[PDB]
Amino acid sequence: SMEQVAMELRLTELTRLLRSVLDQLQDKDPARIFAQPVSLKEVPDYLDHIKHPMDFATMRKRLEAQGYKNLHEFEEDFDLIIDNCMKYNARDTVFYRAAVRLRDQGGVVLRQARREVDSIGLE
Repeated sequence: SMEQVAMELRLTELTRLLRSVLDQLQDKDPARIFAQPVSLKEVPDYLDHIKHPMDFATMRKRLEAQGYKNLHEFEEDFDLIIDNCMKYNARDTVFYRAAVRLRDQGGVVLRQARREVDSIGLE
């Protein structure tokens, strides 16, 4: 149907905007601490601690499959990256501090992304 196609175009448009958002957020992680999933070979007990691991590579895979239906779903995954890290790692670590800086700088980006999604009507 034509309606289905129009909905699919909206999803494609949203995916384009979220790809831009994801690139901007990942730029705020210059150490690439959050670039890849935590390795279960190197941290064998990780899943005992963290029930829903997340990272930028995994978000990017879901994004390119157009798997984010709205900005909220995207933000949920981004918050997992930060929140998982701030639980597993202590305050005095380079990991925790990187997450704090990513959250603070990323908030700025996500603030304007929400305006753009609402404004252009992408969800």
